[PDB]
Amino acid sequence: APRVRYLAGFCCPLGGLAAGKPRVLCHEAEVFLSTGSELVYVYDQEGGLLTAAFRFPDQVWHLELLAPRRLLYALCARRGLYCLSLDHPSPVIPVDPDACILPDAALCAFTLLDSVLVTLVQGPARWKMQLFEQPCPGEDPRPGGQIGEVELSSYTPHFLPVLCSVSPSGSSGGFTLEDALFGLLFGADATLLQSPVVLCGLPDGQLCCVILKALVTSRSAPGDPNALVKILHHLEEPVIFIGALKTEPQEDVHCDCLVAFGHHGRMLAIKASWDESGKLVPELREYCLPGPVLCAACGGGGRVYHSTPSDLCVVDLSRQPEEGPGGLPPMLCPASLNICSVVSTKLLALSAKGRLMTCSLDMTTESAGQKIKELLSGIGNISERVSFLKKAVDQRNKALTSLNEAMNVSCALLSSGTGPRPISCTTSTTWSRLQTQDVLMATCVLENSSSFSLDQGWTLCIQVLTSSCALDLDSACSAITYTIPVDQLGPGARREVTLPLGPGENGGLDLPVTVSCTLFYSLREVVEQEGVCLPLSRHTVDMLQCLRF
Amino acid sequence: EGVEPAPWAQLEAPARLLLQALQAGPEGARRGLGVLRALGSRGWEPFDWGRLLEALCREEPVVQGPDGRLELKPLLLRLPRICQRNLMSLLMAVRPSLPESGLLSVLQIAQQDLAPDPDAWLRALGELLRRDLGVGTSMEGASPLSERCQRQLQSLCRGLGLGGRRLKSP
Amino acid sequence: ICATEILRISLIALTRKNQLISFQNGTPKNVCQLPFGDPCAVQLMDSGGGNLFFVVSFISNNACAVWKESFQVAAKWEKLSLVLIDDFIGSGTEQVLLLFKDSLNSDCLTSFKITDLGKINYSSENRYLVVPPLETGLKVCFSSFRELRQHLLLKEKIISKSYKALINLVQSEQLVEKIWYRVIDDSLVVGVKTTSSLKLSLNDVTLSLLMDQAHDSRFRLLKCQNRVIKLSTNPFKKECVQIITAVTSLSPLLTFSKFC
Amino acid sequence: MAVTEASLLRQCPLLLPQNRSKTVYEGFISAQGRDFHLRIVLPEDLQLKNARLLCSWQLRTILSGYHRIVQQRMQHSPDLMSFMMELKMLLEVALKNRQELYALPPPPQFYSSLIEEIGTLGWDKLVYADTCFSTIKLKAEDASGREHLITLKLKAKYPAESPDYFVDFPVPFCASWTPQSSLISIYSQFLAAIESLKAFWDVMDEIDEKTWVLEPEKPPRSATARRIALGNNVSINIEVDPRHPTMLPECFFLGADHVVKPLGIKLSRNIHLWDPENSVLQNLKDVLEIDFPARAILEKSDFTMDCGICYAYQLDGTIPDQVCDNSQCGQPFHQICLYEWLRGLLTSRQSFNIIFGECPYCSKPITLKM
Amino acid sequence: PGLAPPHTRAPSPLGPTRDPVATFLETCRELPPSVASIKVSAELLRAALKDGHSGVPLCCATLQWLLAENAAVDVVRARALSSIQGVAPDGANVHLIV
Ligand SMILES: [Zn+2]
Ligand SMILES: [Zn+2]
Repeated sequence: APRVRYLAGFCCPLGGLAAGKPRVLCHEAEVFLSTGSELVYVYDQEGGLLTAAFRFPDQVWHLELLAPRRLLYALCARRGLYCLSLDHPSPVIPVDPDACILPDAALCAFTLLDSVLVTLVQGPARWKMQLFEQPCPGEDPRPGGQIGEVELSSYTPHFLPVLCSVSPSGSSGGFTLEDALFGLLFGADATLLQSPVVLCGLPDGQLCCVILKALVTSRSAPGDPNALVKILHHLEEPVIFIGALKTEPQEDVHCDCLVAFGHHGRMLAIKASWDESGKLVPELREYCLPGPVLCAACGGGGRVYHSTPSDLCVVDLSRQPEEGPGGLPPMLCPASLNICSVVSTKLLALSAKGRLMTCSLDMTTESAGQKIKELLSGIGNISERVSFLKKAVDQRNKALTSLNEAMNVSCALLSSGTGPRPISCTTSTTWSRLQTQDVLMATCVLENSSSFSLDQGWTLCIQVLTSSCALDLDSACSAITYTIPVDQLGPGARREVTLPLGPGENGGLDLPVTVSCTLFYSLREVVEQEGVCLPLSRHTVDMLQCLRF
Repeated sequence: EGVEPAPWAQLEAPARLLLQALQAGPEGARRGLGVLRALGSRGWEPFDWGRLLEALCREEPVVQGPDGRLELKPLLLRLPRICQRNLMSLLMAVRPSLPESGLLSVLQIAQQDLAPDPDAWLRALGELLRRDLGVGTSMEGASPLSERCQRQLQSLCRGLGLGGRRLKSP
Repeated sequence: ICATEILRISLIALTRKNQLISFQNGTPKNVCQLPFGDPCAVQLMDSGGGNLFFVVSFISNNACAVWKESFQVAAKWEKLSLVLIDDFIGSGTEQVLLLFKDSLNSDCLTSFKITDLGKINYSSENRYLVVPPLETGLKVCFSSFRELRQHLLLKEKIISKSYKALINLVQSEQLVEKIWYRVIDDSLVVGVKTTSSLKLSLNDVTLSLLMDQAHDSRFRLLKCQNRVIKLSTNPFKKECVQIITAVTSLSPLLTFSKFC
Repeated sequence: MAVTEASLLRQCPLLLPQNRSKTVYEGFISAQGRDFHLRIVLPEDLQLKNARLLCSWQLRTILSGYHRIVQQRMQHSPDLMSFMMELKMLLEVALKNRQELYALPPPPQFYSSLIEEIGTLGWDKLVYADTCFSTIKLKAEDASGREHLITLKLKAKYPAESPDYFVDFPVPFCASWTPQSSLISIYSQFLAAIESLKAFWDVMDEIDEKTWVLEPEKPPRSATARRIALGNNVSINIEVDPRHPTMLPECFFLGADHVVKPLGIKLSRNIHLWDPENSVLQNLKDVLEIDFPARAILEKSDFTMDCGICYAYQLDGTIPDQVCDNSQCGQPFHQICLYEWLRGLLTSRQSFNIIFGECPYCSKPITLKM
Repeated sequence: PGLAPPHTRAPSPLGPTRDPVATFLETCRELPPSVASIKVSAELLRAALKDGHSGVPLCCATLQWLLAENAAVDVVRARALSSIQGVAPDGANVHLIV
């Protein structure tokens, strides 16, 4: 009946858990969990009590598991890579450094295949993939000696990289693809050697493939990167998820699709076509979903459960090939990051608050009356929000209309027409009288001829620049400037401003004096530094306009 | 390339059958009646005139006249002219069992107010349906006939000795 | 408190005047007002995609819920033995549970009401044909809400795009270091310090001030007198310092306690 | 205005030019209270023969079935302004046609008030309501004890405008709707029409009881004709006027030319004896001076064995021979009629002497060999 | 402004909606037309307005005399208008009939 159960709770900061690091795993009925802290927890899923907890040092950054060997590999952050027997001869248990294997103390990511281990280790500018044995016989859990290294020369540097293993049919915690897609993406060498491949998605957004058989190296035989590491696709943005899906579903599933995911929501899907010229071609689709994606997973039949800061959503690729647009219904669960999906549909997640939970997707007399009442209350509750948002939309429309009028005025004002029609500003000198001395004033008349209304957001800027030619001694007033707001000017209307130009000190006026008007539009006022000016006229006052007969 | 689908493609199957039948010349209206009895006989005894008379006013685009001119035509003016005339004849036949709200939307199209190259037969069957509802007395010289015909008939009746009956009431 | 970045805290508050205020790094955005008095506490509720509420509880045994995205009382309740916020149902979106007074029975968990303020509402003559219509209506209403939010986001995006379009429509090396302002007595002095690129031998420069019309409801022409200031730096190459300054009156501008 | 400098503002306000040279417009276009995303790039010059025009997938799915028209209009249209006018017009048409998928009522007036009004009626009446709550259907009873339905179709604004009322009975139903009126008002009008038309119903029910009615089967309530059977291989069809049912009907005879003639004669001679105070049967029996059979054959009443195109037997020697390979149709045809029909349809395909197509009545595969 | 000589587009003054110190105080802390008239004898006003300069015997010469000090009296002398709608120093409107 209850589609979501809560199993336990963990320590959240303010906001909630950060993403990338938290991880949920499921074996059969145990669930292994990290929240990006020094701890890793094990919950028996029948009654969601913690069997056991494992204190690592320094921030567990990734986990993986071997069911047959009954081991659990983990990656401490600045220390290396631990292994723990789940038998393991208070429920808290500190990890002894005997369990560390390859303490590389710089490894940022890792994965696992049958008898082989693959790491990925940070350095200076060039990051480097390695490849280790992993002892087939049940022995002291050892790494072994490195089969191979490479240097991902393409990468020159919060977001860890991700690795995914991809095996073909015939030859493991990864994905088994189909022969068509495998041969399309990786080629004939991989197809003939039946070689697993390793996909590393990096924070640059590049998604690189490495064939393993090719990655055998030594001090006498160094790995050539440009030969050995190759680059499928360059997402512009960091990588969250790589996966594969059995679209056309019509444990070992032979996938047909290759999925990747950006932080910002660039999904990418690749499929086999064999279309239109008698040749195998790939169908790419770089979709663009909403949200900063936080986590993702893959469920039965072309479904991809992902999460946002808003909600846990879902996408379907199952059906030219696959799909034109991606439309993505929410499932009405909160922002779970760290999602896992087991098939029987019953997925597990860690809420960004901090909860562990198990999302399980799939008349009466007078209670029907109560039902009608509840439904009406619901619709009445939502409508009062829909109203508010409609009004918000009206205001954003009003903003857009005002801005459109602005751009039209601007284009007319910047244009050449042989007559300054749209908005003009004349100046004209007039001698007046203040107490005893005659003053010289300038009337600046602004006129709108055109239809365009200068609604709120525009302002006149007049500036009267005295005599020019910068001197030995910087003067006491190099310029005076006036600004006035223009409000509801409209078409045919006219505003008028008088300014003094004339001697306040010493009885001395120096000519020519140039009075220059401009208009400034502000983007903010209707709702890098942001505004625009536009250059109306420029009058020079000389002696002949200042004589009086 | 130049294949055109039938404009009744997207309609209810029985309406499709009716409009397929009326296409068939002057025996189109009798065939329309046979069709309606052959749906009284079948599982859906009523026929949804109220749905067909919406579809008859629904508009779609066409490009006619010059090479380029977009115009919006309703169905009634877009389906074949003998289907039109045998329709309006069949609406005369089953007028009493029709909704007036739909009919008037139809007759407004048939009137072809402000059009060049009208259909005189459509306009005349419009007038004859209005007169039968009783909302198109119209206080006009709005008759089925042409002014030409009505004048050439005045011209002849003028050459005949008027009768002692009193039918016009001054 | 709500969130923290690097030090910058975003923060709800509430006060003696029956208010509820926001702050984003000391920036009192989006004030509200509360019906009842003597507030005790706020909790927060999520309710789904974006539908953040603030559930506020009072000393007088009553509470309110204000809907973020519009700091507005979406609901009020009375007599409220208790208020709790959690998922009591199993949906994976928070609800609020409201307990009504023990006058009814000598028991606590009777006389309850559970309300997401949306689709979820629980509490303690055929008519069945009507139901699926109403359920479809609820789902259509919810979908329209979820669609309007996205449409509104898109409008804001387009307005931003077109602001930048204006800016590039009219039109790299920093012509100006930085700005500073002082007040002397009843003058504002604003000054800006130039760089090598701006040559006052070749270029008349001015410095205008523009009032935000949001504050300036009226046609006050604002006037400014401009000086240039060259000072030589330890002449006793050798650095000069040209700066450019503007002086205006204050008292015309502190009518609204403030101006920008 | 005339020039595309203010006319463009006034008729597409939410199209903002990004570039200075007005070549890239972007924003929203309005249609029936709905804004659609749109970006319309021109070349360096003012020519639409080649231009880009991208849309949101909402707008593409809504312009499904007109892509060719829009592409043609891009090449044929002189100016951008007129293209936008045409695009708004086209959007309004597309939406008004697909009004099913695109709508949202104002709940505070609508959903509550309709339930209030149905409670004012009484919940024993209502029988059906659609999941969009657009269609509802109500029931009423005659004093004679007959059920009669009334369908209403409601708009986004039910109380503002009139709701479309669909009712079976044959005379045109007139409902004085006010904005103040409601479902009880129209229901009272419906009962008024019922009690008025009582008499017509009585007549047709008496016929359907006491006669082998032949070719309407399970007749509706709109039907005024009733082809009654009498004797053998002769029938009489009878059309009745609702306002004056008991008055004499337009009546005539089908069957054998040697059997029918005396019946027409006897009708002509006795037609003055009709009296509208008795029943139709009680007048017909003493007019035609005979009695009726009550279902002489109730199973093999009649199967119309005619062309199902021309509705005739004996078209030019030919017989109804070509039939449907279907249990539910079994409709005969003629070679000529069915050939002329199938040669039209798009589904049909012709081999050497064979045409495969859809049966007109049931749309199942039917084969014609000339 | 309406009857003025130039008939040129001048903006309307609309005096301040508030005193600025009053605005300060409000912000920091958060109808029929009135009429008056007089009457006077026509004989008095005639004998006082003698030297009848021009215009209608009464109401127009009366208004000229009421505005004899105003600068825009020549305009009313020409147009011979017995009524006007002036503004004020404080932006308010005032209409004066005789
Ligand atoms: Zn035939
Ligand atoms: Zn058939």
